[PDB]
Amino acid sequence: VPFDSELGLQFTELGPDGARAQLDVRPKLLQLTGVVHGGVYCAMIESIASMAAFAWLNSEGGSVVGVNNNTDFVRSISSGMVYGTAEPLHRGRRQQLWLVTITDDTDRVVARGQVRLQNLEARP
Amino acid sequence: VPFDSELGLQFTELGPDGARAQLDVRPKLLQLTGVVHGGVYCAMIESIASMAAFAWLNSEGGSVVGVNNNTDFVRSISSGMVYGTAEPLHRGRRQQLWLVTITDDTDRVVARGQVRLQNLEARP
Ligand SMILES: [Cl-]
Ligand SMILES: [Cl-]
Ligand SMILES: [Cl-]
Ligand SMILES: [Cl-]
Repeated sequence: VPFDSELGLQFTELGPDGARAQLDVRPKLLQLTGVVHGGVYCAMIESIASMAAFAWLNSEGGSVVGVNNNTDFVRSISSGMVYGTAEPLHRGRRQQLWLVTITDDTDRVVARGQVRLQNLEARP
Repeated sequence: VPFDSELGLQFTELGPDGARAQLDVRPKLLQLTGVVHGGVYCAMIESIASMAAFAWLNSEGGSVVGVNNNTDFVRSISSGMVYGTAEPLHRGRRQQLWLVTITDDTDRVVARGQVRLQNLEARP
């Protein structure tokens, strides 16, 4: 996934019930006060949820497209690894809703978000 | 802003009533299927809103911290420039709420989001 490469996002788990991925906080990922740019977490949340959603749909099949990403920012950090896990809230014919929670290396939540996706049909 | 440099985000307007910025969609900003990673728009929305919010607060003053970013994805594109504008929804003592709308080079909306920020006090 191109943008994931820029983030340094690396997946550790991926399947129909969820996904997990991680990245190292680096200086290029910060904002002006030297803490993580919120966009990084929004992006992490989007990636992890979308990959889980695709895995589930294809476990008739098809593709997925994001329609809403709603992220709450909890705690400001400046370095170390962050870790996200996606868990399912709704998985149906038309849409899916996934929760992604990002923690730091002290198991404190730094961000948490929900991603709503549309399922798109495949050619039969 | 370090992460804005990674995005290629360049501001054109910044003041108390809003901000505007723009980036070129490049291959590094794409996801699996060759369209813009939703995270990019999330991040754009976060940056433009936060800078508008900081400008308004300092027009006692202080700093700002994001607490929620809620972005709707509207249209998938693969190239060209995108342009965001922040408009104010609420600006008060404790919090701000900003709307950011992202358009492409045909003036179609590609993403739209609202960012909720906390105002943080300064040393008097
Ligand atoms: Cl994996
Ligand atoms: Cl639908
Ligand atoms: Cl400017
Ligand atoms: Cl508050």
